[PDB]
Amino acid sequence: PRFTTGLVYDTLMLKHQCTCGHAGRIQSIWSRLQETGLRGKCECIRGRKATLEELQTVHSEAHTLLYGTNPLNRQKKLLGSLASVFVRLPCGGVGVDSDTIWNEVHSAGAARLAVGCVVELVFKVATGELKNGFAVVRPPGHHAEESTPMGFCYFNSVAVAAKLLQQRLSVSKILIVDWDVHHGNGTQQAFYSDPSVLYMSLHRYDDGNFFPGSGAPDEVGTGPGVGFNVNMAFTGGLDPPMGDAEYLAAFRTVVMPIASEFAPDVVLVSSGFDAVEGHPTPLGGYNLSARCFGYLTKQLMGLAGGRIVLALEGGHDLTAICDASEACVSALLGNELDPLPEKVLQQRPNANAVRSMEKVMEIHSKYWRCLQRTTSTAGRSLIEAQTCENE
Ligand SMILES: O=C(NO)c1ccc(C(=O)N2CCn3c(-c4ccccc4)cnc3C2)s1
Ligand SMILES: [K+]
Ligand SMILES: [K+]
Ligand SMILES: [Zn+2]
Ligand SMILES: [Zn+2]
Repeated sequence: PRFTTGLVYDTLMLKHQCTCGHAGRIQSIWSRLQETGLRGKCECIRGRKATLEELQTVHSEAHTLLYGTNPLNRQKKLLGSLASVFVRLPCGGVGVDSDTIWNEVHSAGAARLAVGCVVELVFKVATGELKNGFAVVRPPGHHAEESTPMGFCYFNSVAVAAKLLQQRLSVSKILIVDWDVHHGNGTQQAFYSDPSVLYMSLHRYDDGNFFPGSGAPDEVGTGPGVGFNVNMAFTGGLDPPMGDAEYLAAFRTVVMPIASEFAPDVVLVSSGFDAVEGHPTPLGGYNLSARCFGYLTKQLMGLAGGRIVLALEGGHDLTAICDASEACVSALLGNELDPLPEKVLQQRPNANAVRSMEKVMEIHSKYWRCLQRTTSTAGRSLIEAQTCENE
């Protein structure tokens, strides 16, 4: 059926395409979606390069021309330049040579394609051509600032897509949720003074001591945007690590009450999976299950009438990102999800997480009615919170 979940992917984002895939992140996720038959139930959407004008909704002209255009256009030596871009591999295939100067050039070109791929999917959902969508896209975008690439990001795909929704379709309210384990500093910057888009980040913060070092609970916006930047910053380190119970409690007490009050017209998700188990201690440190992300997706699908697009950001462990991508797409298709273990449903969130949640709720009680009514119940398990709503 055509009114269903869309997927966007493009082999031109790959360093090396290879049958029987070795094989990087997005090629592996695409295979898992193909192999499980989820792609078959989905509408596959054709991507394209973002235009230079589209990238300039977020980034400076200078940034866009430097990283967004083929350097050879400014310049026997052509045949020699083309030759060393490529290398023949032990599978008998060819790829972009990762040991050369073309590694970062190609990644920036991949980034330009990633933005257009996301824009295409977002517009089909926002317009009702599609219901839902997931963008299988690389590199990530959420750390790229107006004039600064960083943390493997060149262009902020999700922020560009939001700017174009506002400028082309006049979308009144957009919610961006960012659940990559790292703060989306780029996205925060792009909308910091704008009350028409609510940015909500869940991230490891530990009082400024985790990459990229931004995203304090204090940072609530500037000007008329005051109140519309929510940093659900976890602090306390890994004593113990954050897991399913902690993120589920954060959705119950902070994310869903604020997002529900805001009442967005479209939801965009910066969907990194580096919080799932399999991402050791400097990269991630947390141990969410892949299946928890299927549940978080289903929660957000209750907003904006279900007009939601998830865009892959970080995540490295192949099993983890494939398990998680599978759970999110399955949720978007409306399939029944694997139930969360009794263990997770019974578990009270750890003390560091409760403290973190209460700090944010305190700061944002000033700006949201849903946090003015009551006392905190952040320390309850899901079963307990369920039990103690009734009577
Ligand atoms: O998830 C991501 N992008 O999607 C990340 C971007 C940047 C990340 C990050 O934490 N970095 C800090 C660690 N690091 C390193 C390290 C270099 C030596 C030892 C440990 C880490 C190189 N580059 C980085 C970027 S994760
Ligand atoms: K985040
Ligand atoms: K904002
Ligand atoms: Zn190969
Ligand atoms: Zn990340």
